Amino acid sequence: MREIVHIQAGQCGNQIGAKFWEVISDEHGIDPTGSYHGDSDLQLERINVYYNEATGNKYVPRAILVDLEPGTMDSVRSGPFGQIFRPDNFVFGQSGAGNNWAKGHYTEGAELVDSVLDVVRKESESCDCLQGFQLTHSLGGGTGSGMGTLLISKIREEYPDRIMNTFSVMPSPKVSDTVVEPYNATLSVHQLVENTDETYCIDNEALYDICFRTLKLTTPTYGDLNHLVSATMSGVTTCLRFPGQLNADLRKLAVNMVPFPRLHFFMPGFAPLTSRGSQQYRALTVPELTQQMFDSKNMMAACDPRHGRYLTVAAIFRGRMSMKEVDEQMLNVQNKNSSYFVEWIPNNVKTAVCDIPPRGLKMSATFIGNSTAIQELFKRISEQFTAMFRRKAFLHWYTGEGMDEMEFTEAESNMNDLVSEYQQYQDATAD
Amino acid sequence: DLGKKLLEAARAGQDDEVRILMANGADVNATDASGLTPLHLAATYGHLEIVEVLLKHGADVNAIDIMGSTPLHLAALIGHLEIVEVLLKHGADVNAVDTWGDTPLHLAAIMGHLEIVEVLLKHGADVNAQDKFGKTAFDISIDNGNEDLAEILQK
Amino acid sequence: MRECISIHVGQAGVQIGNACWELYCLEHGIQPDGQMPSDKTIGGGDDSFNTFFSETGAGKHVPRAVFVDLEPTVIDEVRTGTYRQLFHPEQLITGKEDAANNYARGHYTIGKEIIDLVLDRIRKLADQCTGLQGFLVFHSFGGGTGSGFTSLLMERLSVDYGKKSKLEFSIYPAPQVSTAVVEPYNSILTTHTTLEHSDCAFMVDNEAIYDICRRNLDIERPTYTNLNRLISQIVSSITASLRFDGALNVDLTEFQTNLVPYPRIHFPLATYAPVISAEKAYHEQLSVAEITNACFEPANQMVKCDPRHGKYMACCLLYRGDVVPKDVNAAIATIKTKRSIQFVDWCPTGFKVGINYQPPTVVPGGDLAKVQRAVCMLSNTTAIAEAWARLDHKFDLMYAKRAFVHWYVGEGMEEGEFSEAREDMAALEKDYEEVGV
Ligand SMILES: Nc1nc2c(ncn2[C@@H]2O[C@H](COP(=O)(O)OP(=O)(O)OP(=O)(O)O)[C@@H](O)[C@H]2O)c(=O)[nH]1
Ligand SMILES: Nc1nc2c(ncn2[C@@H]2O[C@H](COP(=O)(O)OP(=O)(O)O)[C@@H](O)[C@H]2O)c(=O)[nH]1
Ligand SMILES: COc1ccc(CCc2nc3cc(OC)c(OC)c(OC)c3s2)cc1O
Ligand SMILES: [Ca+2]
Ligand SMILES: [Mg+2]
Repeated sequence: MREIVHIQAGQCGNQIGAKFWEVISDEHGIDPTGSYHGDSDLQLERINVYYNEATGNKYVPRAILVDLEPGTMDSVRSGPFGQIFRPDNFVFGQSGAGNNWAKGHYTEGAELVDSVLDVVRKESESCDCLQGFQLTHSLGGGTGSGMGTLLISKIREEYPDRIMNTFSVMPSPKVSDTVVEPYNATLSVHQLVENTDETYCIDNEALYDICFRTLKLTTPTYGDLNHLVSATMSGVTTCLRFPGQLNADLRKLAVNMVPFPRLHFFMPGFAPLTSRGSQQYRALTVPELTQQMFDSKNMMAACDPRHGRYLTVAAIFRGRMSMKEVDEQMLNVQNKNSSYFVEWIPNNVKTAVCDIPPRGLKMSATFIGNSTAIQELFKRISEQFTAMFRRKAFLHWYTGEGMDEMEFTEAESNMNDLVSEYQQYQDATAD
Repeated sequence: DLGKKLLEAARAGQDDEVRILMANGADVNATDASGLTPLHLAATYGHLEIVEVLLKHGADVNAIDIMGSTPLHLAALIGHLEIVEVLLKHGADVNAVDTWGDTPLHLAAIMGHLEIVEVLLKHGADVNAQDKFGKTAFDISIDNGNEDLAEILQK
Repeated sequence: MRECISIHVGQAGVQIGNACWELYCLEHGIQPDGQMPSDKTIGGGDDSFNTFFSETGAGKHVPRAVFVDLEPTVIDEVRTGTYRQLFHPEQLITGKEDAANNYARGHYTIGKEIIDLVLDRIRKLADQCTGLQGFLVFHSFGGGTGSGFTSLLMERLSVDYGKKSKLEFSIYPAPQVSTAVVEPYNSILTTHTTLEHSDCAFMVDNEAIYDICRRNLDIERPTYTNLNRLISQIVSSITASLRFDGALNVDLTEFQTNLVPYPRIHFPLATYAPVISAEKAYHEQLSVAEITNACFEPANQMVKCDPRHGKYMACCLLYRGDVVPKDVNAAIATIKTKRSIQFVDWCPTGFKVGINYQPPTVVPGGDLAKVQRAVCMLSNTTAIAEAWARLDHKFDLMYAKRAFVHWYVGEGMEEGEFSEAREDMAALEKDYEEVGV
């Protein structure tokens, strides 16, 4: 379990995907050219997890950029770390997907998926011990959702023994009022429920609410939202990229976090919540970090954990802090809120510490929860999907690409069963 | 039979074709299999020019299909504010109920069309209207945790 | 003499093994490179420590130990550590991917990748032995490798060495210092498939060790090194009779005779005393009677339970240091009267006593102050069933919902084995009831 192969598809997938590399690279001393320029020796121990070391002492990200629209690849290279990627790892088509899941999954995406698999095959053959695959995309678009789930399915067959990890951005009317996005999301969820081991649900609804109400940003921009995404992705991957006491991998995380195969959608949380050019006040204490990361306002999925029950939880504390102070504060939040943790899963809260803090913060806490309250995210998508599907609005866009209306019903039926499963274990008792 | 050609023209947004078809006696109130009229299709796909033309030549603004959907229903669902303005100006039933018990306010709130929610409210949208499941527009906002919508429904 | 081969499986078994062999060399005067200045025989001598150390041609004493792990990060530190030149390079075996805290991967999927190489290397050591007694296996209950692979290795060793003894040093999981939520599953699985292929198993509750470091050694947040260096002190007292001129428990066979009345109830409870903080280097020496009474104090037990809630089936007192036999007999005479230490009606109400007159050795850098006399009481009591009950309960809470079970079925395992493992445990708690508790 060493190498992780990163994949980013579509406009959203490549945007937050680029931000991810700009962040962890800054945290590992890698510059826009790939040369190590850090002052710590602990930032190269697990460096091979995400970077291929070139012979010239260079470090290149093990990432693959995909998109049916060439306009997104150009903007990536202009970005700071645009040249660090392998130019061969750019697989961009001509005609976009038009926000159509069917276009990305069955027609235009199908013509390009084979070319992307060849690049994925290359990256996997030159691996010492392939840990798994990591995908960043959005579920409301055409390329990331349509062609993204297609790649997931194809990679699941060719690499069935590896882990499938996704950073799926959920649509929301607060960011883009495109009534077809509930279609694309419900069809993608049906795929993610069957072909992935772990999915971090990054909800644009929660990202907007954080900036609008908490960060007091009246007109939130994609950069303001992705500022939260890059911080969440960095935290949830800190234990994969740094030594620490854990030496964690994608499989050990999945084994201890996913009690049931289909219930593998994680609710990420971060603290402190900041804005671009903010970092206000004087950090925060461990007790402040604990209460914030369990607060619904610090959640990246628009869900209230107090309306459900945690099945499993993983908290990472990054910074110089008393490991004893963390153990008690974590212990207090569990005995205090003992009702919000299932009794039939003993010791369902794991805590880790990494002295390397995130770059403009000294104390930080990232949270990963498998709570039954995530059903509210799927219910919101299901309500919007049903409202559009009942009126059969825009269905000719999908049927015209070969899709059948029975695939919509099968998609909605599957997502409703997922909500039912969460309610099962939210009201179950040891008895 | 210019009926099916007018329905297809309104759906595609071909204004010129709509003007010619109506000039050859095309039934402005034509309906397809499900009962949709040219005004239903023009409002569903945001063709403001075709919506007005139809409403100026005897289109039934409150026509319903087999499912009970009115033009304002579909416009409030897709989020076409301007078309919602015109429909209401020509006497659209702001509290029309379809086969699912949904009103235009239900659909606009479910799809997060906050501005359209305000327009429907200022035009007498029934906030106590329940659907087949007994949920009002406010119930939906409370169930989905949409604070912005909740604040609006409390005018 | 008669050799003993130590096997260390998983991160816990390997790091525990590191502490044990670090302490062994000190007790026997062996340097980190196998050099022993005060050895009469240069290329082979039937000495006491010879059972645990082989002798090369250049006077290098190599331990009869094997270190195995499905991932290399832990064993790689032994190869580059202080004892890099101590062990057989071919006896540090490692895979690429670990068991991912999954018993099924360690016993089926991943464990099969390296099971044959581990047995061949064991044969290399075995063929060097003139009279192999058996094996000392170290591992954890919760790890994916310590549970899955250990049971696989024990099953193989039973077929290839059907006449040899096999002793375990198993790490009992604890929430204070855990690593996975599926540890209860792995614990029941390995115990089920191992209960038959083992003669004597000494469990070490990480919580009990955790409490002793925080309470007797004054360590706020104990680390694995603190726990291990303390654990190695208990293991050293149990294996002392094998590495010296033992009169009690002279060979692995003697352990079952003195501690295991029945092949299935072979989980003796260990109690070590005294455990004094190295900062209190100037504490009054405790007499034989004082350290002997401490053994019957639950605070010094290696597994959290209550011996007063069950009957005794055997008791061995292993003293080390300045201990006069007259004082031991007197101390035992007082324990038989003062305390209500109740033995079963079918076992002699006596105490087996062994004395190693060598002072206890403490590792430099360790946290234990050097004492002039210590004792380790190996007692087979039905109170240990309490530890099995706590484990079975956590198992039942999860298996009732079939949580995490899909990870095991997908790694070449069947769900029926879960019910089988639990049925076997239920049959064990009852066996402890049929003897009194
Ligand atoms: N006493 C002690 N216990 C340990 C040590 N290291 C790990 N453990 C315990 O071992 C249990 C997990 O088993 P491990 O041995 O770490 O896992 P493994 O054998 O490497 O197998 P994998 O799951 O594949 O990693 C945890 O409950 C820990 O408490 C140690 O150094 N000393
Ligand atoms: N947070 C965030 N969301 C985005 C970004 N770009 C697109 N999205 C979301 O993704 C959805 C549109 O999908 P998109 O990725 O643009 O289509 P694609 O190019 O075919 O993959 C919308 O709901 C947007 O809210 C971005 O840069 N940041
Ligand atoms: C719920 O109970 C358990 C869950 C998991 C485990 C161990 C596995 C872990 N792997 C990771 C990986 C992480 O990031 C990549 C991460 O966030 C940074 C983690 O949280 C700190 C962890 S915890 C043990 C449990 O007892
Ligand atoms: Ca000798
Ligand atoms: Mg391990």
